[PDB]
This record gives sequence, C-alpha cells and structure tokens, in this order.
Amino acid sequence: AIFSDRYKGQRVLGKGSFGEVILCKDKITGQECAVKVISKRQVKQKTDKESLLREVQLLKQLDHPNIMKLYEFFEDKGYFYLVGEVYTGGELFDEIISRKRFSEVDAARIIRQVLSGITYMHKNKIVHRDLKPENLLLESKSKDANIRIIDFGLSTHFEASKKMKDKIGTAYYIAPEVLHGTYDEKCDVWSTGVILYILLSGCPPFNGANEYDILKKVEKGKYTFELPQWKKVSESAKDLIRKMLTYVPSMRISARDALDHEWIQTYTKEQISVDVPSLDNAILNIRQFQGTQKLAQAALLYMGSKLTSQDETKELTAIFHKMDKNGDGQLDRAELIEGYKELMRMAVEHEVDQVLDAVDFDKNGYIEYSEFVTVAMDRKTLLSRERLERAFRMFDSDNSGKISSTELATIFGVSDVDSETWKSVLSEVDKNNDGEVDFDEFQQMLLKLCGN
Ligand SMILES: COc1ccc2cc(-c3nn(CC4CCNCC4)c4ncnc(N)c34)ccc2c1
Repeated sequence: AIFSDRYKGQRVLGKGSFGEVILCKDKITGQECAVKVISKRQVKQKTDKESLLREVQLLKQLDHPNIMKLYEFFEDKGYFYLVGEVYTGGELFDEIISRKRFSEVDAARIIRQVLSGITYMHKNKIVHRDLKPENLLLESKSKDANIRIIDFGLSTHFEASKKMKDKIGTAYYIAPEVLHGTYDEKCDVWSTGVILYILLSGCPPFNGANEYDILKKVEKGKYTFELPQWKKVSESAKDLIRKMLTYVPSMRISARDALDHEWIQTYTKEQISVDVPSLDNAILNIRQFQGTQKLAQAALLYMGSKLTSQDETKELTAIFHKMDKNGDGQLDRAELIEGYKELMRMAVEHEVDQVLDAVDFDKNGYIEYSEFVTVAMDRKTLLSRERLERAFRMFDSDNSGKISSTELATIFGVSDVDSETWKSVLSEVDKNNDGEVDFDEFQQMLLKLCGN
C-alpha cells in the first residue's frame, strides 16, 4: 500500500492537530478527500503500532452523521496518512459570528449534535480529550448544516505539539482531570459543557490573561453565571451546564444522559414552541472571542512563516549559486525549476512561471536568479500576511484601524508573548505611541518578536 499510488495532492486544507491536512483526489475515481499527514519524526507516538492499527481498523467500521468519516490508512518510513471525508463549511464558530441572531434553540441544536457524536464514540470506547470549537466542522457554511467532529481518538496514540501556534486556545476546554493525568471519557462531557457555556454567554467560563492563568482557573474548577447576559438564559440550560461542569468525573453527567436532559429535549424540538429571545450580548461577545483567538493564531503563524521564509531564502540562493557555473547570476527557466525542486526536496513549472511573469514578462532570455528568489518567497508568504491583515481587520469591528494597548495585552497573553517583551518592542517601533497601534505597527512588532 503506497499512498501516492492512489491519491494526488490537490491543495492544502490547513495545519490542524498533529500535522497538515491536504485535500487529495483519488487517481482513479476522482473522489476528493481530506488527508491528515502525521510525521512520525516530528510527532511522537504514545502507543505500540499494534494498538494503533486496531484502533484505526475500528474507526473505519464506525459511522455517525456527527463524526468525521475515516476511509483509509497508510504508513511509510516517515509518515502516517489518515484518509477522511472532506467537509467544506468551515469551523462552526466562524459561521456563528456571521449570524445576526442567535437563541437558546440554536445553541441547543448545536450541542445535541455534538453530544450525539460523542455518545456514539464513547459507546465504542473512543475518547477525544481535545474537544474544542476548531474541531467542529460544518458540512456547509450555513446555520442549517450538520456538524462533524474531527480528531476523535488521535490523543490516545499521538503526543500533542507543544508549539504555541498549535496550542492556542486549548486551555479553555481541557478537563481538570486531564491536567492531573487520570482521565476517561467524561473529559469530553466537560469540554462540551465549556462550549455550551460559551454559546450561551460568549465568554469562556474559565478565563485568564494567559495559558497558565486559564489552566489555574480550570484546575480550581470554579465558575459562575454572574455576567448580565446569563439573566436572559433558562434555568434548564444552566442546570445542564452544572452537570457537565461537575468537577469529579464519576459525579459528572454522561454524554448519553446529557442527550436526555430536559433542555435538550425541550429546545431541539423541530417546532419552536418556547420563547426565543436573541442572545445579542453573547453574539457580540462570541465575535470578540473568535476575533481575538483568530488574530492571536494568525500572529503566531505570521511570525512562523517569516522565519521559514528566511531559511528558504538562504537555501534557495545557495542552490542557484552552485548551479551558477558561469557566475553571471543569470539562469534559464529549466534551471530555475530544477533548483526550486532541489529546495523542495531539501505544479512546480507553474509556480516558477508566475514568478517569471513579474520578473521578465517578455521572457526574452535569462533571469537574475537573485530577483527570482525574492519574488518566489513573497508568493510563499502571501497566505500568512493576508491572513494576518484579514484577522486584524476582523478583530477591529468598529473599523477604527487601531488596536488598543488593552487589546494587545489580551492578544499577546493568548499568544504567550511576554508582557514586558511586547511593550519593549512597541517602544522601539513607535517611541510616541499613544497606547494603540495600526496594522503596520502591529506587523512591525511581530517582525521584531521573531528576530527581525
Ligand atoms: C483520524 O483521521 C483523520 C483523517 C482526516 C482528518 C481531516 C481533518 C480535517 N482538517 N481539516 C482542516 C480544518 C482547518 C480549519 N481548522 C479546522 C480543520 C479539514 N478540513 C476539511 N475536512 C476535514 N476532514 C479536515 C481533521 C482530522 C482528520 C483525521
């Protein structure tokens, strides 16, 4: 079984957990799929291969409309290839923030789907452990679309990335008992309870300035309904949340029994019988939450991509140098492609051609490979820079064009950028800052925070 014999890469879907997800296509049937590629080297394995193989085989036989469908599994010297069904509706919360109105009925429908998928998985002795909004995909970008839970069962066999770009946002959802090391399927009920709390209020129940702060709250396990917007919420919803966020797991309600709860039964009726006031403050809060999380993540990815492009700028120049037997610094289309491939090893024809368009539109002769290197790398870093700008713009909901010092403290705390470190970098960028930054200044800060 060779992965590449069956599937061709089409386009990247993202970096998710444990590795990158690539949209692939079956070479024979044309069938599209999402393949999670996990590098055995860059990621450690918890269990022996036999245990992993058995769990994979089980997963292939399981089917539920709220669980991502696993089709196939491949392995080579370097990697595991997990072939799943592709879902195109994006992350649940990125949908929710676009909505104009949101009620308890909406929240209930969402949670019943999650609880349903979880219950089926627990029946089969599969635990998630890292349940969070990022792991709730939509079959289509619509409030009517079905939810598919991704990454069930991965945490049992693979160690999580300790890189903060990977870690962002994880602290809010993790069960206290996971932190302390003794856990079972009840941890997934806890995470779901955290998600329900956020849907109804727009604010995490366990919150803080940074990762440790948040984890400290989770561990203590104390939370409240003190916020004003909890006045608009039914006692029934609050009651379920209490049961889901019960500290001791044996006393914590099960996924199965949570489906049976009065709130779920009452509010997921096809026919809306009960009062449905729009949880307007929760929406505003949820948008603020998502925006913050997305900007912090984009910031780390941007800094990461900057460093990566620095390495690859040096390598690419070295490679072309060797090829530059003449020493005139000019190469042809063939040579440029070959070198690009050399670096890649360290589709192709088309990417070089895009570069040459800008460089030498007429294509009359040879190319200053130096000029090529520059343009080539800028196209590689585009996604991250535009994504950064988009996240900045989205976070800036009033279109002020600026982010305040208070907002920066939140963004950087979530990002594990030390308070004293970022403030010092701000001072270097703008001596006369007024306790706010525009986009360019923010970007200048990030550059300085990654050795630039
Ligand atoms: C255990 O075997 C498998 C096999 C394939 C899997 C595919 C996905 C998956 N990831 N992404 C990228 C999104 C980018 C935005 N943030 C949320 C995720 C996806 N996008 C669309 N469809 C998908 N199926 C995924 C996740 C886990 C998988 C596990």
